[PDB]
Amino acid sequence: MINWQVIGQLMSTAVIMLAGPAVIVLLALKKGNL
Amino acid sequence: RLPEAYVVFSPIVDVLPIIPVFFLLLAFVWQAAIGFR
Amino acid sequence: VSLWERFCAWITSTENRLYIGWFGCLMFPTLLTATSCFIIAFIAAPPVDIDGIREPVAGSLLYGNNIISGAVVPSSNAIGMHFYPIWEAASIDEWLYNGGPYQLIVLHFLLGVSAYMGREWELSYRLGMRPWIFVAFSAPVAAASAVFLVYPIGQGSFSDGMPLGISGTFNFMLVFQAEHNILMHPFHMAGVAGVFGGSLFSAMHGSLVTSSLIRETTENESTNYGYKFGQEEETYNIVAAHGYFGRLIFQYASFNNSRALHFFLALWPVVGIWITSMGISTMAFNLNGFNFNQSVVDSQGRVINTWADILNRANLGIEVMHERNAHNFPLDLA
Amino acid sequence: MITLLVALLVLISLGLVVTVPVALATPGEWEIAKGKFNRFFQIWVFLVIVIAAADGISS
Amino acid sequence: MEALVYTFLLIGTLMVIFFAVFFRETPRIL
Amino acid sequence: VWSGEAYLSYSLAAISLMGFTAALYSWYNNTAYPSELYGPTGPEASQAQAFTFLVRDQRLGANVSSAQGPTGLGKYLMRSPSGEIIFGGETMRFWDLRAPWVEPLRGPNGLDINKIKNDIQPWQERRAAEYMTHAPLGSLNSVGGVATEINSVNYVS
Amino acid sequence: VIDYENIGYLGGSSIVDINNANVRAYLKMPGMYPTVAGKIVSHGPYSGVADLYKIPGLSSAEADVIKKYESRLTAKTPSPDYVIDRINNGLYR
Amino acid sequence: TEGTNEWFGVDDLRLLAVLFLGHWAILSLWLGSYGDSNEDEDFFGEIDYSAR
Amino acid sequence: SYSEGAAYGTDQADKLYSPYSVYSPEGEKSLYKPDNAEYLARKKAVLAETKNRLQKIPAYVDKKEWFNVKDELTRYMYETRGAVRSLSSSVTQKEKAEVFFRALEDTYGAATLKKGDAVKASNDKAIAALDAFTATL
Amino acid sequence: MLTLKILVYTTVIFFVSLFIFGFLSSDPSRNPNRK
Amino acid sequence: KSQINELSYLQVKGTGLANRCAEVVGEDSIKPKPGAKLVDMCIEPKAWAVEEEVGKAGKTEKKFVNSKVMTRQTYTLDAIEGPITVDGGKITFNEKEGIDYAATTVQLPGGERVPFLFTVKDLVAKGNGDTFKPGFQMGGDFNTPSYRTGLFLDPKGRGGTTGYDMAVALPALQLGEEGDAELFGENNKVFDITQGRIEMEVNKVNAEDSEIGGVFVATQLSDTDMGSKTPKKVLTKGIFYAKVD
Amino acid sequence: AYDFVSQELRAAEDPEFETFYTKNHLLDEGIRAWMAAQDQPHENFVFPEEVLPRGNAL
Amino acid sequence: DLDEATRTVVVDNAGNTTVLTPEQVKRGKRLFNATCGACHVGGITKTNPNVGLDPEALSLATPRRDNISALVDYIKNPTTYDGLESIAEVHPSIKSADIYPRMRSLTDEDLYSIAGHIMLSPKIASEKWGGGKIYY
Ligand code: CLA
Ligand code: CLA
Ligand code: CLA
Ligand code: CLA
Ligand code: CLA
Ligand code: CLA
Ligand SMILES: CC(C)=CCC/C(C)=C/CC/C(C)=C/CC/C(C)=C/CC/C(C)=C/CC/C(C)=C/CC/C(C)=C/CC/C(C)=C/CC/C(C)=C/CC1=CC(=O)C(C)=C(C)C1=O
Ligand SMILES: CC1=C(/C=C/C(C)=C/C=C/C(C)=C/C=C/C=C(C)/C=C/C=C(C)/C=C/C2=C(C)CCCC2(C)C)C(C)(C)CCC1
Ligand code: OEX
Ligand SMILES: [Fe+2]
Repeated sequence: MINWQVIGQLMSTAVIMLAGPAVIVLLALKKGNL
Repeated sequence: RLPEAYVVFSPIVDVLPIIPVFFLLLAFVWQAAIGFR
Repeated sequence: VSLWERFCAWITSTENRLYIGWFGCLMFPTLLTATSCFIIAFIAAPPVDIDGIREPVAGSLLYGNNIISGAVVPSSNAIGMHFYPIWEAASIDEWLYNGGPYQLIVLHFLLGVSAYMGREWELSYRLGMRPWIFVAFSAPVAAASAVFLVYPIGQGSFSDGMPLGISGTFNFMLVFQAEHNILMHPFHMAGVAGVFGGSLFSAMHGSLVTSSLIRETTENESTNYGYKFGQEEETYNIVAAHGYFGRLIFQYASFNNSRALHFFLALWPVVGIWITSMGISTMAFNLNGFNFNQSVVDSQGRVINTWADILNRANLGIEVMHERNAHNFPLDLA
Repeated sequence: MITLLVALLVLISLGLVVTVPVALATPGEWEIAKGKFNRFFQIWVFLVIVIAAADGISS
Repeated sequence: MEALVYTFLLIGTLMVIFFAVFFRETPRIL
Repeated sequence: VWSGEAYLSYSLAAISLMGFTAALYSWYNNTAYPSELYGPTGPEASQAQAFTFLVRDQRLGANVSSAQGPTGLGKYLMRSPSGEIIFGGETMRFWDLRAPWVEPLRGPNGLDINKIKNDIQPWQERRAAEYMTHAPLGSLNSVGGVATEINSVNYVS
Repeated sequence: VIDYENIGYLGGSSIVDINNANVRAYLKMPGMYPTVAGKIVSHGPYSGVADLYKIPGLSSAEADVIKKYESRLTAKTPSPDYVIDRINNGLYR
Repeated sequence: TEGTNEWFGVDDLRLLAVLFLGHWAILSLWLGSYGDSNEDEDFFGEIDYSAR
Repeated sequence: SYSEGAAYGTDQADKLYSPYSVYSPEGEKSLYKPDNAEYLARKKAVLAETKNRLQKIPAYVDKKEWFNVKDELTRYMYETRGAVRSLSSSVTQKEKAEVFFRALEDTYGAATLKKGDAVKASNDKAIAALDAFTATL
Repeated sequence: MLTLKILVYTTVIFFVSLFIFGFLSSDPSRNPNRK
Repeated sequence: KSQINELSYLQVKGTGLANRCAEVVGEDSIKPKPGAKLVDMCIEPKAWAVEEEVGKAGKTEKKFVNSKVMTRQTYTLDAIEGPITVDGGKITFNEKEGIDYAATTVQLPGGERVPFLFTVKDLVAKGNGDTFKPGFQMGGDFNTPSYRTGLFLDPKGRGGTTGYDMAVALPALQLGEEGDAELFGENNKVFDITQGRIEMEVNKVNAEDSEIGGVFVATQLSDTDMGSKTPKKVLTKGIFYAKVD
Repeated sequence: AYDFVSQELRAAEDPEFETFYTKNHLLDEGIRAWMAAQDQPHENFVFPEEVLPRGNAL
Repeated sequence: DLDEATRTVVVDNAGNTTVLTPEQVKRGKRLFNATCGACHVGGITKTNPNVGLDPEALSLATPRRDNISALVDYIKNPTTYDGLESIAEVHPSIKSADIYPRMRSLTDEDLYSIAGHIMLSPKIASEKWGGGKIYY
């Protein structure tokens, strides 16, 4: 009884909300064509 | 809910319609990192 | 040489006193018929069954009214959304009883205003102007079509449409409050911010120009005569008004660019009235504003009142009293 | 087995989206290495058919 | 008798709108 | 104008035509949008109320045809401005409501009084009571009912 | 009417009128709403509680709940504006 | 008869002869200048300034 | 806790159908048992009256009243499709029902087009088709 | 009442046809730039 | 007719046909049975007339001027039931149920709007002989109820069974011993019942179809708004139609 | 500016004369009666149910 | 401040009183708004306003309906207000639960908490429950 749904949702937004700027951050370090 | 072979991924699916809003914000983040040029 | 080319040359001539244009071909016949019927229906028009219950509501000056109470009454509840012209009425007396001239005025109004808007485009094309004054005029056209056209559609009758008058306007606003809760709806909130903000930046821009005028007159004559028409010199020190507002709040909140300044004066109201006129539109289809009634409870479960509960008891007073005879069943579905 | 393969299908699409626009926005990374990446597309498409097979068998 | 005043105020207002549009002081350069 | 942006402003005029029309299908049409799926329409929930209290007071032995309304019109059954027998109230504006649970009670003239006095089927009573309580009247915080309804239901159509 | 006598016998005095009360007034009597109360309201003017037994279509059970409350039922002068809105007078809880 | 499903509100036959003689009476004016022109003359502009 | 909104499963003791629901599943300890005879007797009773509502069809086609034949098969007969689909359990019982429907949809398709024989022909294709349904199961 | 009705469809499609055949009259070329 | 029953609903609506009573064809006799009950009596008036003071050459005797109806197509009565009882000398009719009122409003010369409830409530018809004939002619009294049920609220908010009972925005009228008794008549709302006399006349019968129909003439009294004005005598004429069963 | 007395004296003597203006007074009786019980708890307005102006069937 | 004296509600026709555990009052609200509250919101009945959920109106029914055991009796077998005939065909019930899809999954404790909510709500809000819009 540890509320697996909310733990699942808050991690899965934080995976996806951090997978977007990581596309840009990996390009800024690489100095590619932004 | 989802079929029984897919009840596991019920948290991930709940996030999925939000993701098209995140492409609108991805443009501005990309314009910030390019320096708005 | 041809008769049509000599007519197209006249109707698109900017050398006329008033530019007619191709939109004036259906602006001027529409708005003169909306006008000439409005003046007659406001002055001399018999009472109108609005509730469909054969209780005729007087609205004209000859039947004992004034400027404030007199109004062109909307059409009947018996008609509702049906198109009711003069030729589908079997007499003019049957036409004027059932709310005839409300549909003749409104439908010739919305065609003439949507043609007055396209006429503002057309002359901007023939004068070399950049075109978009008519986009700024879309904001009252959105709001005129919201209370005369869209709200009678979603409510299913022109009788819920706005009465063409002054006291009829406040009958419209209060009944719209009880049935839809417009004040809690965030699109009336986004246009109160549009016209409070609009009247702010109007009187804030108009003061900083008038503050920084250059000496061109004496103290005996008027301030305004230091501007000769068509001159090429700038009539106010814009660096002066920038340094004033740059100290009145702080430095970085001031537009040094006068073009971006004169764009923000056009953005803020017009966006505020586009959003507001799509508040009436989404509340025409009974998607009402917020409802926080009985939202705060104690641990026992008793309802603790809020300001929305006091606002609710004002809405319940108008709801139980609007159209006090037209209802027969416990819920105002219309 | 469907819950194991779809979980393997999501983890690959995590691995692609982090790496594929990085492989394209770089001036040469896609031309220098795409036969590495073209396997991962062919693996990814192959999983969709395996899951569509295992769903029809199980129903 | 009362509404006669209201009508005179309305059409009297539309007169000065007519004169302001057509008999306006036309502005001139130079 | 044969240019790039001009073709884009040709589409945006036509897509707005389709935009209003799909937004007016969803309010009135109960054929492409069945009331069993999308809920009752604006017009349909106004007629389902007047039909429910028609059934309610018919069980009290009341002649509903001759039941004189408070305004002098029909309290239950009145006559449309084209001559048809319709429901009365503020629901007289939606007298064009053609719905699969009321069309069993039609005739040439309209609502057949003989068929109302005798043939009302209990699935129509279960339907008009369902479409009264789930009328398309809501709020942005998704509480149903009228604008002055208390916060207990969670429904916007 | 400004000054109408027998306002009390309509709904609230707990001694009801017959030919003027709403059908909601018979709700306070257990057993009569809706069936037995439906027949009383539907038919025409009554002169007494004895005329309640003259209703066409009464059972012994329908006369039973009238026999219980026959002290509380009483009949008055029918004023014709109250006699119309006896099924529905536009009052809803 | 209002709610009849008739084309353009044409109830009687007489209203057609009104419609046809309205579009055509201005069409014939329009063909007096823009009609009887070359239907085979092109341009690679965005906008044509051909003739009157 | 009393005002916790996103307590999906820690609140209640019984297992729910889904975290996004309030109701428990269709398993044990329910009060609705679909094997009961009064549910079967309700569905059987509408099948019996359907034939009785369908024999009144030619009386309106012998007359001129087409508005009464378009709705007689929707006024009472609305509850048919809910029952005859529910009574159809076995294999060949199921594909017997669409014989009855397609024969019934042509009665309504001919009543709107006002064809007198096509109603009377397809009515007899319906009484014979419900005869096939009721006699088997 | 069917005599008035005839008069309206004259007046509508008179001005609607002036609108329709106004913009077909080479209307983009009527600018202060050229011609 | 049966010709009206041929049509569907979508073909009748918007055409103004449901307002109009049927046309019976042919003439013969039909006999009312012992349990005979009248089924589909519809009444529709085709002309209206209000008794006024008419401007003749030199005289002002009361005459009927006609009037134009302004409520559109809502005047016809329909579905009126009732048993046909057989008295020995004369066949009688007493109506029981059906839509037996249709509120409407006509306009006079001068611009005066006179509403009136057109009704046949509690009708006791009596006609010569027993069987319905083309020479048959029955009529009798009907009771007109008031045009407004007593819970109607006037513009100030005053009704017979609800509302206030004083001029609600004139609070200084109820001062003194006299009170507001000068405007007493506009506070007391009185439900009014008057009488009306209809005279029907059968002239065309089917016996193979058991449906009759002919011309009537009805006179009644217009409304008063619960004692607000003097009501005026309203005459009307038209055609009816009935199914004798 | 509460009332036009020429509108109010006429609507009292003629119980058929209705404008939009007299329609706004009945909307204000609903505001003056329904909210004033909960508006002003210091004054202790205890209204009965039978004095509150309701319309027909609302 | 949900004291156990306030949670103590009457349970049988004789008059015994038992208490409701705090999950009964919480599931009792969620189930009532989801199932019953479409028409019985706040104690009034939308489709028949004469027959409410008032503690006065439940008591005047010909079987007395104030008890928890009397309310769950009504849910499985709804008679009329005078209790002569059944209206299970039109009111949602357990007996006629093939037509209503909303009541195919309800246990005994679920109706015990819904009827708990109908009984314990006049004790919390004395006049708001079934008082109409006057007492909103
Ligand atoms: C020219 C401007 C103009 C316009 C647009 C209108 C418009 C209207 N008037 Mg008005 N009127 C005008 C001038 C105008 N009026 C003038 C000058 C007078 C004084 C004489 C009047 C007097 C008047 C009266 C007295 C009344 C109206 C009424 C009306 C309404 C309906 C009339 C009707 O049937 O239209 C006829 C329209 C058509 C036949 C449609 C024409 C549209 C064409 C066909 C374009 C469509 C293109 C097509 C779709 C392309 C198809 C391609 C194909 C391949 C598919 C309508 C809003 C009535 C009203 O509002 O009552 C409520 C009414 O009673 N008018
Ligand atoms: C709301 C009114 C409105 C206004 C002011 C404009 C304004 C403009 N349009 Mg446009 N347009 C509109 C609606 C509107 N549009 C709609 C609704 C459509 C889709 C049918 C189009 C389709 C369209 C095209 C395809 C083109 C324009 C073009 C233009 C420009 C020049 C005017 C012209 O020739 O168009 C003529 C005017 C119209 C086509 C619309 C007339 C709108 C009338 C005056 C009022 C609304 C009535 C309603 C839509 C018609 C219903 C008829 C029915 C009842 C029979 C100008 C910016 C032209 C342009 O410059 O593009 C680069 C162009 O080629 N428009
Ligand atoms: C502090 C108080 C406050 C403020 C500032 C506002 C502000 C506003 N309210 Mg609001 N409101 C309030 C309180 C307030 N409200 C309260 C308390 C209520 C409840 C009673 C409401 C209920 C309410 C309703 C019901 C509505 C508003 C609307 C509006 C908007 C009005 C703007 C408008 O229509 O212009 C837009 C301009 C026009 C409509 C005019 C178009 C005119 C055309 C273009 C030309 C006409 C030409 C003319 C005939 C002749 C010209 C002159 C001639 C001589 C040439 C604005 C955002 C309206 C809204 O939402 O927008 C539609 C609306 O319908 N409010
Ligand atoms: C990899 C190929 C492939 C694909 C695409 C499918 C697809 C499908 N199988 Mg399947 N299957 C596969 C391999 C595949 N299977 C294998 C290898 C086997 C073992 C031999 C099976 C055995 C199998 C069985 C035994 C069953 C299925 C069934 C189904 C269908 C489920 C939908 C349904 O119930 O039918 C109803 C139909 C629909 C719901 C329509 C769904 C399609 C719509 C139109 C969406 C498409 C829209 C569009 C293309 C998307 C936009 C894209 C655009 C941007 C380009 C679905 C169409 C079931 C079936 O067919 O039952 C009828 C079923 O019982 N499968
Ligand atoms: C990042 C920039 C961007 C993006 C995201 C879009 C996005 C879109 N554009 Mg586009 N556009 C852009 C820049 C962009 N545009 C620029 C710079 C121009 C030059 C001025 C155009 C010119 C343009 C035109 C001329 C049109 C679009 C259309 C569209 C829409 C196609 C989908 C659609 O209509 O679905 C809705 C329709 C359906 C679901 C039904 C299927 C119909 C098919 C998909 C229509 C495809 C039309 C096609 C895209 C237009 C041909 C363009 C081609 C000549 C290059 C979509 C919203 C089209 C449109 O209709 O939207 C306005 C259209 O007519 N655009
Ligand atoms: C914010 C973006 C957004 C979103 C989320 C939606 C969402 C939606 N819109 Mg939409 N819309 C939007 C913006 C948006 N709209 C805008 C900006 C416009 C322009 C104003 C419109 C105009 C619009 C219209 C005109 C309509 C919608 C509709 C819809 C709804 C259904 C989607 C649909 O019809 O798919 C459409 C999908 C396609 C066109 C793709 C092709 C689909 C093919 C043809 C289907 C073939 C089916 C076939 C039978 C399958 C058989 C397979 C078998 C043979 C194997 C959906 C709620 C529809 C609706 O329900 O209206 C209420 C509708 O009619 N929208
Ligand atoms: C030591 C001790 C004792 C301990 C206690 C601690 C302690 C000391 C605490 C005290 C600290 C304390 C509170 C001090 C803080 C001071 C403070 C900020 C207090 C004020 C409080 C307060 C709420 C302030 C916030 C409100 C505020 C001023 C908001 C500003 C709003 C704002 C940014 C508006 C901008 C709008 C805008 C864009 C306008 C331009 C558009 C416009 C048309 C302008 C016209 C115009 C502009 C031009 O540009 C030019 C060119 C021209 C031509 C022209 O027309
Ligand atoms: C499908 C899928 C998937 C995928 C997903 C994805 C990949 C998504 C994406 C998404 C994304 C793509 C995201 C994005 C995000 C972003 C963000 C969240 C951002 C935001 C931020 C902010 C908002 C900020 C901004 C700014 C700046 C920077 C500066 C200027 C200003 C501003 C403030 C504007 C997975 C694998 C899961 C699996 C399942 C399915
Ligand atoms: O019309 Mn004018 O107001 Ca809109 O809500 Mn329903 O309808 Mn009637 O009531 Mn309320
Ligand atoms: Fe300026």
